[PDB]
Amino acid sequence: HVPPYDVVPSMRPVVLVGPSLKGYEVTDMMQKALFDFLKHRFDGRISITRVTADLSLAKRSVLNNPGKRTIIERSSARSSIAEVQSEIERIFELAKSLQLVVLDADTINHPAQLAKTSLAPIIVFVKVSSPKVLQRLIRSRGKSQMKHLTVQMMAYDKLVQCPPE
Amino acid sequence: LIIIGSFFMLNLVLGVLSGEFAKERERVENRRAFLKLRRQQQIERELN
Repeated sequence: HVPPYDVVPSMRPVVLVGPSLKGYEVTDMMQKALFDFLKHRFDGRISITRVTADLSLAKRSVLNNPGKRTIIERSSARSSIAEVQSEIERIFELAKSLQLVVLDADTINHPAQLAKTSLAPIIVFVKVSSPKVLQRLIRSRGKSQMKHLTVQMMAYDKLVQCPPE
Repeated sequence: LIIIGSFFMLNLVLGVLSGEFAKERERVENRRAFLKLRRQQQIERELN
């Protein structure tokens, strides 16, 4: 029984999905340069918020109030769902202030992961044209990324095979 | 003697050789090497 209307922020937050995986050097500078230009060119009208916490557990049809208080000692009361739900409305006040905001979420790396939630944000896709250049792009960082390179390619094509729409 | 013997024969030699080099370029084995060269350059441009 999906409602005809859904509550969304008045102003769309912007989330940038990295080439392979966030939290790693190749993606981090791949995101950092765009973040700087958002700060500089649009200074005085854009506010940037970084959330280290997760955002993929944003559900609205699970229960009336899962873990309403921290003293219940419930499984979800002491879990991480408390702060994730508390950060959901944090975006809303920024949207009502008309000053543009982005989502520096370090956990989301795929568009549908944050598509069923009430955020429904603007997803910006930065991608390398081919996997061949990306592999040697990782090589430029150093031997540290060489330990972690293998899973950094599987995260890329899974995001690539997602339809452009 | 100079015009026919030296300048006219030099014209045919350049003509025949140039035709042969054009045909050699479009050989299957030679085209594949160029296609590898073109792809390798495209990577370098994007990587830069």
